[PDB]
This record gives sequence, C-alpha cells and structure tokens, in this order.
Amino acid sequence: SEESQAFQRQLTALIGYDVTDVSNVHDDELEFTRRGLVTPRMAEVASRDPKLYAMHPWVTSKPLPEYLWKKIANNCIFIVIHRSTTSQTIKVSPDDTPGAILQSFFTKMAKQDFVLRVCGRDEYLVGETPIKNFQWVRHCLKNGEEIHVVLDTPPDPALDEVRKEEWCDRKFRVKIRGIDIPVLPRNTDLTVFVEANIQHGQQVLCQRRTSPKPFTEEVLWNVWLEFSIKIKDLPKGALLNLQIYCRLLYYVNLLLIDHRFLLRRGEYVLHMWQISGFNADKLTSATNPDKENSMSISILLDNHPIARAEMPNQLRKQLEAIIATDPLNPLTAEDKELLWHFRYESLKHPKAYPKLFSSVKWGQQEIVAKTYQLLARREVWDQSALDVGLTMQLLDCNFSDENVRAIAVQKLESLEDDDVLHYLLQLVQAVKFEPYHDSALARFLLKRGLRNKRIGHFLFWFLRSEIAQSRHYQQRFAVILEAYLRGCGTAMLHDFTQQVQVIEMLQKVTLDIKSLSAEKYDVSSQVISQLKQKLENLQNSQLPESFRVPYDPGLKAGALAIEKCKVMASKKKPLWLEFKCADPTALSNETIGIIFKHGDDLRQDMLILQILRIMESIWETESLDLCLLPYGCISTGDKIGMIEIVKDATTIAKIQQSTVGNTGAFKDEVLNHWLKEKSPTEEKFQAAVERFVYSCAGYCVATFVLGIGDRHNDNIMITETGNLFHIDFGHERVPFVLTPDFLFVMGTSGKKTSPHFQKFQDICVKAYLALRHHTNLLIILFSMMLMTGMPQLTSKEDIEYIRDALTVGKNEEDAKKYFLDQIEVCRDKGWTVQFNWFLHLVL
Ligand SMILES: COc1cncc(N2CCc3nc(NC(C)=O)sc3C2)c1
Repeated sequence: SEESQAFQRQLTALIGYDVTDVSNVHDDELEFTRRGLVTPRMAEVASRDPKLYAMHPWVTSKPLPEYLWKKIANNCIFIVIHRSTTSQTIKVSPDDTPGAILQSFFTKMAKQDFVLRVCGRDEYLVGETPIKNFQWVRHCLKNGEEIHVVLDTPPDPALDEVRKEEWCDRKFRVKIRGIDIPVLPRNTDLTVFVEANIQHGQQVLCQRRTSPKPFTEEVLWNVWLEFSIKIKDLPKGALLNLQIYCRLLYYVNLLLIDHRFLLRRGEYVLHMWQISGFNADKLTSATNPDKENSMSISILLDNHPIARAEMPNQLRKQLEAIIATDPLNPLTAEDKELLWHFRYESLKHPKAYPKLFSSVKWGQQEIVAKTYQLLARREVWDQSALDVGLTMQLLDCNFSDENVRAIAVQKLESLEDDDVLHYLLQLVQAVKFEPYHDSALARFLLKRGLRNKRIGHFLFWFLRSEIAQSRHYQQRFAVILEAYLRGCGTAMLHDFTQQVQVIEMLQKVTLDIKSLSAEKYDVSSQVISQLKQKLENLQNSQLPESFRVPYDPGLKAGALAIEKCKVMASKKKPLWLEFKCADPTALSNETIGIIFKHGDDLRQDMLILQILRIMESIWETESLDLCLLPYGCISTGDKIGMIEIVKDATTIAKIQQSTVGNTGAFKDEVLNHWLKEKSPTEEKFQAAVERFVYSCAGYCVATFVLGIGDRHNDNIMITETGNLFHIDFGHERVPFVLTPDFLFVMGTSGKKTSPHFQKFQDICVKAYLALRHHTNLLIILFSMMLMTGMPQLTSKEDIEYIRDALTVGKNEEDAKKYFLDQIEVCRDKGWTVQFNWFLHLVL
C-alpha cells in the first residue's frame, strides 16, 4: 504494497516523469532495465561507508599548485575553531589529518568522539586525508580567507536509511507498409519517399528506399526491402533508421537486435520525430509520445539467436602519422585498411584505439569476432595511464559496440570522485550515444552517485534537467534516476524533495512576471508591487523553511529577503531573489542570491561552464591560475533554470553607463577609476589590476577556443575586486572582447606596450599552448557538447571550428604567432564591433 505505491508517486513527482508508464513503448527494454539496475544499486548501497557517506568529505589527490605553495611561507596553517561562542586559533601542519588535529585539541578546552564541520556549510572535514587535500581549504587560500570550523557530533547514518526493496543466412529485409499523418503541414500536392538505413555508429551498412508517392495523410507501399546485409552479418546495436523525405521531415529508429540478443520480429507502429530547421536526438531508440499529432509508420519483420611478422619503415611511419592525428581528422580508406592489416601493432598505441575501431567493417561477423579476439589481449590498454580525452572518444556517437565502449568505462572506474564531477555532466550527456538503456556507463554513473553525495546530488539535477526538457531521452534517464533515488537514502530523498518544491514554485512566479511587463524596456512599479506581493503569499504557509542550493549543495538557504528581491531589466524578465542562510552558525548576514530565467535554454550554459572548469584544471597542471569565474547555473525545466548571483560585480556596459551611459558612447580611462573607488588601499588596486590581467587573459583564450569570443559589453562582467568574466552564454567580427578600456588598465592605449601588458600576452600565449597540450580532450568535449547541447550543427563545419582555433598541426611558434595576430585584430578594430550591437537595432 500500500505504502510501497506512495513511494512510487513520490519518486515520480521528484523525477517529473512516470517510469511505470507503458503508453509509449513497443517492447520492455525500459522495464527490463529498471529490473537490471537493482543489483548494482543494491551492490553500491550495500558497500558504502555510512558515516563517510553522510559527511561526503570533499577531497582531492592532486598536488597543491605552485601558486598556493607561495601563499604558504611557514609550512604551517591557521584554523579557528568554535563550540558555543567560544573559539581559538590553532597552528596546523599542512599534512595534518582531521582525526590527528583532535589530539592537539583534546588537549585544550577542559583542564566519545566528535567532528569538525565548516561554519555555515553542510560540509565536513573528516577522514584520513591531510588538510592540504580538502577542497574547501584550497578554496580559502585562493581568495585569501580564514578557515572556520565548529565541533558538533556527526550526522547519524540512520538518516541515510534505504527503503526495503521488492523485486540465418538470409539477406535482411523489411516490409514497409506505409505512413500516416492526421494533419498535413503544407498541402500543395508534393512528393514523398521513405529511406531505411542500417546503422552502427553513424557508420551506415546498407541503405534502401521506396518509390516516391503523393504525400497525402495516408501513403501505403506494402513492399519488401531486401538489404545487402546477411542476418548473421548483423551486429548488436545496429539501428534500423527510418526517414521521410521531399527534404528530411521525420525520423525514427528500431534497435534491430534487442536487449536479449534476439533478432527483432513482427509488426511495429512507430510514431515519428519531426525535424526542425549531426545530433544525438537523431540517434534515439525512443518514439514520439504525441500520438495524436505525429507522423507514424507501420512495418514488418519475419526474419532467432546469436552471442607475428615485422613491419617496414615507411609504413610504421604512415601508421604513426595516422595515429598521431586528432579525433576529428577522418580516415581515408587507405588509412582504415592500414589500421586493420596492422591491428596488432596499432594495439600497442592507446591513442590508436578510436581510430583503429572506427576501421572495422562492423557489417561482417567474421571481422567483429577478430575484433573481439583483438580486445582479448588488452595488456597494453589495461595498464596504460588514464587518458580521459582518449577515454571519452570511445564513448561518443562514432562507437556503438557494447564491448568497445565498455573498455573506455573500465578506465573511468579509476577516476577519483573529484574527477568524476569534472566530467560528470558530459558523461551524463554521453548516455545519449549508448544504443541501449542499460549500459556499463549508465551503471558507472549510478554507482558513483550512490557512492558520494555530491556526485549523487549533481547527478540528480543533471538527469532531471534532461528528463524535463527532452522527450527523446527522458524515458531512458528517468529509468536511471529512479534507480539512483532508490538508493541515495531518505536523508537526500528529503533534501531533494525540499529542493524540487521550491524551484517548482519559483518558476510559476518567474513566468507569471513576464506576462505583466510586456517588452517595454521599463519595469512598471506595479510589477515589483506584485513580484513582492507573491513572495509573501508564497512564504506565508507553503514554501520550505530551508533547502540546499542545487548549484552549491553545501549551502542551505533559508527564508527570503523580500526587500531585496526583484525583476531584472532584460528583454526577458529574470527574477533576482535573495535568501537568508538557514545555517545560523554561518559567518555573515551575506544573503544567498539566485536569478531565475525563462527565455534561453540553459543546458548550453551548463555545458560551457563545465568546460570552463576543465580548462581551469588543465591550467592547474602547469601550475597556473587564470581566475575564471564559472558561476553556478542549473537547468531545471523548459527554457528555464537558476543562476548564482556573484556578489560585488557589475556589467562592463554599466561601467560605461555610469559616467556616460549615453546612446552608445565609450571612453577608455573609465574602468581604471571604477577600480580605484572600490580599492580602499592602493596596494589592493594594483592587485585588482592584477586579478583582471589574469581573468581577462584567460577569458580571452578560452572564449576564442569555444568560438564565443565576440560578445556584447553587457554580457561581460567584472567584480569590484578585479575578476572579469563572461555571462549569459544562452545568447566585421572580432575573435574576442579585448576593448580599449581593458587596455588602459594595462597601461597602454591603442598602439603601445607596457609592464602589465607584456605580462598579459605572456600569460595568454602560455595559457593557449597549455590547452594545446590537451588538444584532443578539448576537441572531443566540444564536439560532443555541440552534438548533445545545441540546435542543429553541421557535422563537418561547426564541429570543425575548434581545430583551426587550436591551430592544429602547428608548432608552439607558428601557433603563438597565430594567437598573437588574433590580439592585433582587437587592436585594429577597438570599439568598432562593440560600437555595432546597437546600430543593428535597425539592420
Ligand atoms: C540575465 O541572464 C543571465 C544569464 N547568465 C548569467 C547571468 N549572470 C550570472 C552571474 C551574475 N552575477 C551578478 N552579480 C551582481 C552583483 O549583479 S549578476 C549575474 C548575471 C545572467
């Protein structure tokens, strides 16, 4: 069961999707996959340390960078500690453990076992790691801040409680019967054919078509389409893609071999996705749930089972050439046959694997077996250092083979939770490329979130983001998420519930507000009147007392600071909300600020941000900080989500709008003053100058690589404390925004050099070639990003921006003189394109 069916309503309402609904399924893959996951759930649930799980200590094995060792001049560190408006400061050794520090203190107060929390956060310093290796610590030192700790008793694990569970030789052919759309888009007698492809990693094996007929709401052929491929020459995860043309209009897929290794048979009525205008949505095995409006297509199957010598110089070298190559550089057939003939030598090169496996005639069963025997002797891969870029490459759409994909995941198993988070978003996206629901990668995500609450948390929001916005993949994700929620344990089930109700309330309000102020660049008094009036009517008796901040899960927000809440000036109407901090042990009356925004699809922003944090960890590997500000942002539902407000920052635009704010005029010395009025000391000013030269330089490089460099002033921000950063990614050319104002801070005006500018270029080029060292990674992540994150994008030209941008093939010299002349465009242009946003208000 009775209660056992409430849980299921609870789950469904947390998901925003019903994983018991069978209204849209032509088989039992999803249900089977729900059944399949209980073990690996119950596995990880059964084996997780309960107290450690509850404290989710957030921790890294990575070394402390050069820059933060210079921040320590005494091989020793200061930690204040409190009990009840009592507090003392302790000189700690950077290699000291929490448990070890309790000895130096079970010395002090009084002249059982307790634990150290951070003041204000539901973040703990526990377990056998040195303090140098907690992420909070490295955070405090970066910005130059005290470490504040309170001793309370540990979270009871009985709070993590988990609910008890309760579980041929024929050629291939296919009768195309016909199509059916109830209402026709264009009407004027047009002409229409079907196209049926057999697919395996956008490798196409065979293709057949139909005789085109008149496009009326019903079209019937009744034909057998005999393909070139043999039944026994079919691989697992081959898709029967079916498409409609006159040109592309609808598409749909059927996995030819099903999740039991069974050849697929019988009649299918399939409701088709319509094109808008390659793309992961295009890959899905899912069918359109809108049965009333959708094009659909009947078909039929009656087709059972199934489950050296020494190479010469000038060829080794061709091979090494081929292997050295980037991921997006396609293989000649000459190349592919080469990789094949010399498969066993290619096997000694882990970088060869993507290439080598995209050199398989997956359409021949004989070869795939050989390929599998090739996977047997994996000594060289199994023992190789984890290369994420390489690993990821084997997870993208190019690869559809169960076993290939699974070796990549084996490698991931060896990531620490730190790195899991880094790549979590993109790993969660990669599910779209899996041919089946149930998958080693799925299973790997599932595990690791059940293992660590932080991952678990982000995994929730990531899967929820996609479930709510996408019909192509919501069934699949929904299934995985339910699998997660069933083992995260009650505590979180409450937290998640808290969180969901709040963000569901606040989108009501968000949208309600757009309705009122039409476009009109002003926000009527009456709007704020009612914005305010609702937030009262929402706290009154309905909202939660408190809740974790989805983008920063250690922060529990409390009540709203209504006084300070508003709408923003946008053509959109975003909300500016501020909350009190539920956690009264916290140090400040400094509110929690969140923007809520309908209008742009924030999945894209999420992605750009995550990439941004990767580039940052890349610069960690050359001991480099560039002071990016990849603020918090979470996609939550349809063209809507939330954003961290960054305290004490304004818009580059607005810094112009202060002294002037004219109908579009710009001055050069103005930034520089905006810093001095905000820099109490003059030392701090030149620091603020310092922070900017980093932030500017990094944002210049990163933004050029991703190809999002030409922005408005309005969509760039600086902190009162010198930290520049771009925003609003959901939104003559110039490679990036290095304006004349940015340079008069550097001591230069359009055509000179200086002590702080010389510096800027120094950093830029160093940052730039640093990323070039991790080229393939950035290529693979961008490519996938485009494929999972975007509109439609040309499966050559859009994806391929980034290799011309990372100046591939080229030497650190040529490459530098590339990036350098990129700077001497913003010099020539200057205000020229900043100038331009507005004028085009009429062109
Ligand atoms: C308006 O749409 C957007 C989309 N994406 C990011 C943004 N920014 C995110 C970060 C941010 N921090 C701010 N801090 C202060 C004091 O104003 S404003 C702001 C806005 C806006």
